[PDB]
Amino acid sequence: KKLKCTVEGCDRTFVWPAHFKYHLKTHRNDRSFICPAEGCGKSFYVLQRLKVHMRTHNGEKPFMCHESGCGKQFTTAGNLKNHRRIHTGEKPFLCEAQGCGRSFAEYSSLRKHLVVHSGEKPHQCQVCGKTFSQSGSRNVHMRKHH
DNA sequence: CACATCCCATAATAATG
DNA sequence: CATTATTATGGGATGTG
Ligand SMILES: [Zn+2]
Ligand SMILES: [Zn+2]
Ligand SMILES: [Zn+2]
Ligand SMILES: [Zn+2]
Ligand SMILES: [Zn+2]
Repeated sequence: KKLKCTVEGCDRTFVWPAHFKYHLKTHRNDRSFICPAEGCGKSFYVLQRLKVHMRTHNGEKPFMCHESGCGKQFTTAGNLKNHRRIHTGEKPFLCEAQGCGRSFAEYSSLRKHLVVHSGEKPHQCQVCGKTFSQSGSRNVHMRKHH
């Protein structure tokens, strides 16, 4: 009755043998799929990730928005699915805070919103020490330094 | 500068051939 | 063994107030 990870602090259990094999590779950092483009040298855990990474070198964007007048092209279906919400107005990711009730178009936009309630500032400036809500805010303060 | 917002890319999960 | 699909994740870039 195996398929429980046995590394020291993990205590996780799996269902599919391939997902189990993936998990073990992350513990070992076993990245056997290497990008052959000159000067890149990045590596990945599975062949699928290398194939998607290649689109950063050959410019393929196979997923197109069919909104009239838009025709924008994206490297993953998931990104196109997010983009389409600017034409549909769908905001399916809802803030479950007590009195907020705000919705968002992207899952990650909700993540960046939850720090407004928690009040945390996870992004730090390595020079001065100021603390920022988002990384982009930290970077425009870095452009003020240099 | 704090945000929401739209764009970009990889990690992890899940299931199938 | 292998491939495919979708979600989860999070940084980059920007325009408003
Ligand atoms: Zn583990
Ligand atoms: Zn590469
Ligand atoms: Zn569009
Ligand atoms: Zn909220
Ligand atoms: Zn600073």
